[PDB]
Amino acid sequence: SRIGKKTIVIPAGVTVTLNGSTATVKGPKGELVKEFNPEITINIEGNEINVSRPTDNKNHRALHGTTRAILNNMVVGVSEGYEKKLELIGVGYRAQKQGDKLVLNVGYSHPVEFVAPKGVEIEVPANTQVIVKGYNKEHVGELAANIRAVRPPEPYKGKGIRYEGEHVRRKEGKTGK
Amino acid sequence: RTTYMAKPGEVERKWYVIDATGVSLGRLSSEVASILRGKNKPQFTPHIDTGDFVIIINAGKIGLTGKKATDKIYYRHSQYPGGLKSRTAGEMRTNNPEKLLELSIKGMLPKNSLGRQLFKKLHVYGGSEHEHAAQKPEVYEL
Amino acid sequence: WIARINAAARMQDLSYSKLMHGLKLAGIDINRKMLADLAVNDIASFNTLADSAKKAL
Amino acid sequence: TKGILGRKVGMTQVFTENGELIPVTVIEAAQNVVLQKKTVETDGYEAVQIGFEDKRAKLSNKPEQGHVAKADTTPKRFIREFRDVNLDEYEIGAEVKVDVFAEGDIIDATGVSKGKGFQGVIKRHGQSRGPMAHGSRYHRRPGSMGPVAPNRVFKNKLLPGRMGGEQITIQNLEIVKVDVEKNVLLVKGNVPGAKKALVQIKTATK
Amino acid sequence: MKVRPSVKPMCEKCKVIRRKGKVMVICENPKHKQKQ
RNA sequence: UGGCACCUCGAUGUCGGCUCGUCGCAUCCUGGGGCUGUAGUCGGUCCCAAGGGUUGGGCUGUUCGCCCAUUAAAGCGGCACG
RNA sequence: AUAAACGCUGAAAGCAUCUAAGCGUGAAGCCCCCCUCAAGAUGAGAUUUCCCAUUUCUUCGGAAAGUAAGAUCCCUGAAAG
Ligand SMILES: [Mg+2]
Ligand SMILES: [Mg+2]
Ligand SMILES: [Mg+2]
Ligand SMILES: [Mg+2]
Ligand SMILES: [Mg+2]
Ligand SMILES: [Mg+2]
Ligand SMILES: [Mg+2]
Ligand SMILES: [Mg+2]
Ligand SMILES: [Zn+2]
Repeated sequence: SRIGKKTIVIPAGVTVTLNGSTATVKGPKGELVKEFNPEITINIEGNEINVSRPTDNKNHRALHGTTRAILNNMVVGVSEGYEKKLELIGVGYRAQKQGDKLVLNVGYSHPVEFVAPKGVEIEVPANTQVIVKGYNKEHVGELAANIRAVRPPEPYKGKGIRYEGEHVRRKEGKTGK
Repeated sequence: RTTYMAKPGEVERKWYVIDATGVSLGRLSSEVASILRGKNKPQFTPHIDTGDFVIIINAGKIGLTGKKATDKIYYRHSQYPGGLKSRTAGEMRTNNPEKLLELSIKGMLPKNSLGRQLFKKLHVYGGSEHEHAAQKPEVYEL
Repeated sequence: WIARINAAARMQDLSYSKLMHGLKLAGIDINRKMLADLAVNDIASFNTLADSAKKAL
Repeated sequence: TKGILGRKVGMTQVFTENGELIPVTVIEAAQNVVLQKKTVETDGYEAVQIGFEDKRAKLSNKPEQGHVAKADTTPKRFIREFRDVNLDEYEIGAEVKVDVFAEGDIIDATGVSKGKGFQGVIKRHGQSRGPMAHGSRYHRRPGSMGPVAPNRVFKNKLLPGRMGGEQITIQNLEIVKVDVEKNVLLVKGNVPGAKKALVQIKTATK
Repeated sequence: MKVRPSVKPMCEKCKVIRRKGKVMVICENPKHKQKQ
């Protein structure tokens, strides 16, 4: 595992501690705690974290790599944070918010309501632009996916809710003549 | 001619506590059934009950290997047309560990009056405490 | 008889099969009936014979 | 969630404010008293026990007098338990009146149905009868008992037997009128049982 | 989706993967989605 | 549809209907989904799914079938052709 | 809580990947919610209340003979049969 061997440089202001297999990370933006399997081990010093691999067989290699990746994302999210962006395409498609509640008018007979969970926030720069922010990769990704699943893009006009980094496969409504 | 046969109530029966943490269901079941039958004593008599009493604690932490938690099934029939019911081993371990242990132990005891008598000497608890401190049970290692 | 001898020998850190093989190796010709009788009634002589078999192995 | 016990008096009709005409059942519910409260730390579950109708001292025995003497009341003909209630109400020895219900409430009515004796399949189970002519000799009989292969007949093959006298619950009945002075409750519709039968009136569970 | 015993690529962008113990083909063309 | 002749010839009642059903799923309707020669409407095909439901007549001993009028739909098979 | 399915995070395989560790949506179906039976559930459960420690024989075991609380025989019946 090239990933598993890489070093984690701890930024200033964030602290990492180990309670057995459990790991806790604190910093300016929040606190994370997570459990890993005991077969992998972690060293601790002032500003480097190294996860080591006792064995060279398959599952052990995969677990080494994923443990390093999870630690990296956890520390980065505590330190700088994470965000995702969403666009709305279509006539009458509108995004708004009332307090801590996102209201979407996406062509149904009723508006669609969203409330963010703890640690995650929703921001609306414009009526057709949504931003999900938080210090946890999984939760930000899950909430953005849940929002996008309300009205995914469609291939005949492009209407719907999509990421900026999406390429929609486009089709033609009438062909042959 | 001259061979020893034990009489009812003659051989003194003991109380044991066995911890079920991390042991496979079948391995523990085999040992416990052998203890209940009375096959660890030289006074074993096939038509007399000479075994001991067994308490099992932490039955919620019995082990299942492979995909037995989701793929092993227990069935019941009520004797009504179409009345078959199905239940997986893992969610019994979550909900009724005592039933799981009792079914496994019962399957490997003799099928007669004496076997039904021996089934009554087994007590199973899903937590770590039992109600039989007055019987002064003793720790037994598999 | 075999089941009773097995139970008696397991308390001496043996099996029935190992004990019987050892008693064969030592030239001892006591049959199952006498061994089980001795196990139930006179366990000290049973332990003596088990030590003899154990040394034979 | 409220509850009360009563006797079925009869069956009649009333005219509503609009001039409508609806059928009602009359329930008379005098002399209800709280007798006991069951709590989790003593019984395993929470309930309130209610006694309904006064009866003569000749018709009771020492255990009954002992049980009702804790609530300072005379022996009762009927006693039932109500669950899913609030035990912070219901003082021991208190009275329960038809005031607990108001016009427009929706209730559940529990009773024991009228008794029919030994009955056949087409009345007991709503079976279909055979031809009455065209040479037939098959009129009010149960039908085939089953196929040949099992060498036996299955369970739930419906046959004649005793018909009525079962516990029945009817849901979502409306209260039309409450008369406190007469201790009378008027319920739209009908309830199980014959006249003078015991009826439980409870708040609807759905 | 096409459910067949004979899952194999249909163009040069099809890719053969395994998920949950099943062999399958993913592609940009949705007509090429196959599961065994 | 056949082949064989293994139980039953000191008897294992044989078609259709009626009464009463129960089970399988290779699903007729209803529920969830992928692909479409999927713009919409109306459809096609495949995957999951057996919880419930699945019509009254004319002709013929008929099973089947044709026809009339409906229905969300008028499934196919096993049980000594139950 | 799941099926088919759609995803997030993510390595093995510095990328990519719905999968391997870990998460989320998701069916008239499963387990509940609703109605009825149910402790002979010989594993015979729980709560409240009532009566009490009598007299003869026995060699202990135990036996019998008057009762208490409570029920029945018998009789008038139906809302039951
Ligand atoms: Mg089994
Ligand atoms: Mg009657
Ligand atoms: Mg009658
Ligand atoms: Mg006639
Ligand atoms: Mg003959
Ligand atoms: Mg006709
Ligand atoms: Mg129609
Ligand atoms: Mg057939
Ligand atoms: Zn392709």
